[PDB]
Amino acid sequence: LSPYLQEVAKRRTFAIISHPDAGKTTITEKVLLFGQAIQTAGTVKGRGSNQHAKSDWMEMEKQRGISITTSVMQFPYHDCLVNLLDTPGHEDFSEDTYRTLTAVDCCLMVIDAAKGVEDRTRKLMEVTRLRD
Amino acid sequence: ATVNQLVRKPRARKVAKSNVPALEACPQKRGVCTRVYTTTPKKPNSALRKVCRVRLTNGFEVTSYIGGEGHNLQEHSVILIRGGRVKDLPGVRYHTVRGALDCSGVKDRKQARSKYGVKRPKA
Amino acid sequence: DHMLDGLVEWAPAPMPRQTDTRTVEASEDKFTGFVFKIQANMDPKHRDRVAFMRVVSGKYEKGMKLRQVRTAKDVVISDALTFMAGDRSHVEEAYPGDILGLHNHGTIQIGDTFTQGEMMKFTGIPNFAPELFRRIRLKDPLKQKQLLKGLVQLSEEGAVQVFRPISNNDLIVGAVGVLQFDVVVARLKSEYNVEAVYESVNVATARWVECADAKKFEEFKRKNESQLALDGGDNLAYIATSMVNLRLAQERYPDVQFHQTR
Amino acid sequence: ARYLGPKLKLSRREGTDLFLKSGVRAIDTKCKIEQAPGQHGARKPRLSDYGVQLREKQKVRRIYGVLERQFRNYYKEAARLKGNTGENLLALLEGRLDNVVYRMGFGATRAEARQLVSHKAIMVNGRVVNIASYQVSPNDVVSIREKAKKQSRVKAALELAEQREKPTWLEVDAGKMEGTFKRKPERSDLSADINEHLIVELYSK
Amino acid sequence: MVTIRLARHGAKKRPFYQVVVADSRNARNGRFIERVGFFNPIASEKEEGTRLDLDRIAHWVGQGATISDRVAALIKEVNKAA
Amino acid sequence: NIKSAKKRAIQSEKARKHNASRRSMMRTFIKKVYAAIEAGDKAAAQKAFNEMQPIVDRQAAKGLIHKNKAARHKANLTAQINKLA
RNA sequence: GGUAGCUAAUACCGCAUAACGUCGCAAGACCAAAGAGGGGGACCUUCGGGCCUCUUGCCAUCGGAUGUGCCCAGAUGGGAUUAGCUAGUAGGUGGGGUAACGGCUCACCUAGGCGACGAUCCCUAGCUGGUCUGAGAGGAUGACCAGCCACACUGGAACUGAGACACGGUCCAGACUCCUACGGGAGGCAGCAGUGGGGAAUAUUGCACAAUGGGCGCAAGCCUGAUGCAGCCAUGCCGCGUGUAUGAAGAAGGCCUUCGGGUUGUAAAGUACUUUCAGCGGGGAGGAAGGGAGUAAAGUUAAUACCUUUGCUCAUUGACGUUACCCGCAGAAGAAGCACCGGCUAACUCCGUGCCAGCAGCCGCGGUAAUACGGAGGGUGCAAGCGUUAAUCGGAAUUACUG
Repeated sequence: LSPYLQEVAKRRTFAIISHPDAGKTTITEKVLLFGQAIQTAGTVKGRGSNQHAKSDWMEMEKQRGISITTSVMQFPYHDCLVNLLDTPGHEDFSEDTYRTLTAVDCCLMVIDAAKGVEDRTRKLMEVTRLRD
Repeated sequence: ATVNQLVRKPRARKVAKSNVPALEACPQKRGVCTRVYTTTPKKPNSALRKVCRVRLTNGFEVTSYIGGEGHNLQEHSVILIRGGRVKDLPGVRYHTVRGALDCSGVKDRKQARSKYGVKRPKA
Repeated sequence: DHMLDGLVEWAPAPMPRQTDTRTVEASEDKFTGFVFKIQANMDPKHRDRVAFMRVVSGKYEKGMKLRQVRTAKDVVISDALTFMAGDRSHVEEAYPGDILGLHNHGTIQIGDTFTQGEMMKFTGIPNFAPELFRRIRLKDPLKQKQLLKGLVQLSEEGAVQVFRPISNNDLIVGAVGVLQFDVVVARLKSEYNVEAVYESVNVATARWVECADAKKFEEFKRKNESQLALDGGDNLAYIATSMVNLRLAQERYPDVQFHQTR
Repeated sequence: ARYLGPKLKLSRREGTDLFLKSGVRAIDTKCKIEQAPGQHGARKPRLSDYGVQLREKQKVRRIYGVLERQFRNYYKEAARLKGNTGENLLALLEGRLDNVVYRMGFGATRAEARQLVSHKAIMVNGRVVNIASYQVSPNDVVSIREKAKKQSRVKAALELAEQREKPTWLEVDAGKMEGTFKRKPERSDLSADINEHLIVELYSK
Repeated sequence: MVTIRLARHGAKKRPFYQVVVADSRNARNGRFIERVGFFNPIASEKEEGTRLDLDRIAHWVGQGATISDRVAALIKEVNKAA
Repeated sequence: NIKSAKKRAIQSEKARKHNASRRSMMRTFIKKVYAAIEAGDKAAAQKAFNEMQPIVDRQAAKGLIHKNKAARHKANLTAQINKLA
């Protein structure tokens, strides 16, 4: 329990994947208020929940349409220090997501319960089993 | 004439006038190129000289010659003008550099390619 | 919050990454990161690029000296980013499992392994090849760098990559999947006030970017040069019309790949 | 930064022998010399006051292997130098180490007298001289590199050498391979088809 | 504080200082009063290597003037009267 | 501005205040001697002048009314005080 | 940050003490300051250290040197399609002021003061050393380097201090921008590197204080994008190399020919030969002087202590650095282009072409056999460059003082 192996063991670095328009980016914004990084919160496209609070979709065009490339996050939850990724949904668009998986030790898949399992959901599991 | 006179109203030099005043008296200039026309030269000669009216960067708009047989230029484009007049077409006091910015060098030219901008074709 | 409780409770501490040398334990000391991404760098006052590194083992500390295994050149670190949510932050010192940012100047690529000395490279990282189309020919009737500069700055990133033939103009871009739109959009966001549109271009390949022994290459860089291109990063590439004209090209032979390398 | 091509093609334009293809059989000929420096050599070049003035130096350069960008300065040099700038330019042109080499027969042509002064195979009062442009003062003694002394070449050179006009301001040897710069060449002990003024003028315009 | 020091008037790698009386504050090669010798850190075992108007240096020290510590290493590495 | 020597600011303020009064005492005293003149009290004049004579010399040696400045004050004072009294 | 309270010093402040000082003709007035270290025999006293002492430090008066003020004259752009300009304006007197003279300020008083040798007013502009050009007289210019000046977001102001009206200080106003829990806050790269912007176009978010020099410090030492190196770019000036020899009635090929041949052409081949410079390998100057540890010096002193000094002993100090340089290894291997050929201007033809296409610095080329167009052959001139455009002086005795 030296100050080194302690810092190491209390860390946890993960993905967040799914099929386009599932909930990545939203569940992420919410994970951020459970980490005291965002004192309020928002939505997406800065939409239905008002206030110029969208957010944390880096870029710009993202806020015009809907999501582009992996934003990365570090915050403290409970006894841990989480490193959070935000993987883009779209066939042509990424790439990147795949390379991003290379930085995660584990992974969380969001599923639209109104849609079930969609196309890039199935394709993402294949990519996942590559690294068990 | 007289010293006293020269002493008084002293001799005054007569400044020179740059035949090419598309400002700054600088190497060359970038220009938007307003139109791409062709005209006829003075009495002795008779061709269909190619020219373009270019909106320089400094605001002056000016007509320039397109040296070489054929060019890619048209409507918009963005040539870069040089200097040297075109004693055959008056008003044409500038030459657009070939193979610079939006301008394509003369296709196939093999002699004195430094001008007309072209690269050594398979030595 | 449950799924988070579940996250904290069950999910792995930093894991071992494989290399062509050994199983690299997270527990080890001696810093060992590996990049993995050079994010779509806008970015508020710089080209930055800031390569995103994973940190497999060892503790990073601000003034430490590291070794870029690939280029085999030892590099001292000072400005090493810590990303507080899509936002640069200064800067601290890191432990395995975190994500660190650097500063790409044609020195970093994708899968560039950094150690404290151990010459070895992480067997991971995908890096696949683009399809194509394009010819951004720009409204804004030029400039010309900002467009190009924009393109030779979105290209040391992993998504796309440009292609500029030996005719100065004729700019080709290729080509993640088909979202050639972020390009247009980053052509009037990020830090370039260009506009830009498209066309169709007689290019199937992709291409594939070659080099090996001398003289022979200079005979190659000549014969099929028509036809030959050069990239942002100052090398190399061909650009073909179809598959048959791709095969015959390589078939000129026998000098090297294939090569994509992003 | 040297010729590197049809060297006779040159001496044919100068209508004289520039000591180029010296080697074995000295005293040129055998190549068409004269009647065809090109594709119209047959012609009668009724040249201008310019011609018989540029061709003069265009010669002097070649009769030494020196170039323009540099020749000029030699002239500029001679100019500052008191006395007939004409003979002076010569004094400096002859004073070239690449020249003192060849001139002391330590090498066939003034061309073959370079590949070595260049490839460190000579020297002065010590220090091996790498630049085929060193300016040899008085007394300054050379000496083929004690190293690659007498080799499958330089030997065959000294042969025709000492059987040539033979200088007057150098005290060469033979097996000891190491001449000396006894004194700076006066005007009387050197010349031929070479005019001073005729060149000292071209640089006055 | 009129300190006698050296200015680097050499050339890439081959320096060539110069002892000079100058108002302590000025730049290295900045304004000064009067060159008073030099210093050649090359020379190579031959004839020269340094020169100093020793009987002038004293005139300054006389009106109070601190000497560099690298300037002092010269005032003696070359003796005083022998 | 984030530069350690900013304590040179608060360090100055201190002396600014200090001097201010010192100096403010300086004149206020000199004045009393002028008041006597615009009145004609040669007695109170030489008086205020003496209770100032040293008070001016002091803040001088301290360094606020530096050298000469001192002389002048007493000088053109001792001159007017008798010139018409 | 706010209020209360305690605490030290070379912080601050009296008193004392005073000349060679300030005020005053003189008599006499009145002015100052800090201590802190390394030691060390007496004696040792309230044995804290008093004291002896060297060592740095403080006060005061007069000086040295440097640095800065300030004043006068001459000179230092263009414009009269700028001819009149000025009231603190010009001088006086007298208070105040300044470090100092001074309209600096104020009061009073004379009424002046500058100007066609060009004031005033516009436009432009950092000045000199010098730089480029020229035979020179001159013309042009003032990047790099050094002297002087000025500014440091815009405008204004003072404070502190020897010195600032203060690039990385402060106060105010202005414009802009950044943080905020919304009440209030913060900042200015014309320091280095860097991004945006503009442009025909101008460099790496590098290394080290090792050397020279600066600030503090008794010293060691700390700080130092000053400096010294490095990284990028043929932008340039000076080098240098891409091979040196030898070689036939003179290859094939190309190109011209009245076909008899000429020419690229010794050019290539072939034959010998050298390997600088690169690439690979080794060995390795100089930029280092110094400081840091001990022994001695009528060195002073009460002292072999402590301090300095000078010899001497050992250990040791560089970024550049896989240095500069030197020796092999291999092998001509790895390294030539650009402009030009009617004339000025060195340098020729064929073909195509047809006043079309196009050339052009000026004259001037092209309407069928064009050395001036495009290509080919050939030739000419420059060479890591060559050309073009741009700009300056020259030629321009084409503002002519020389002329």
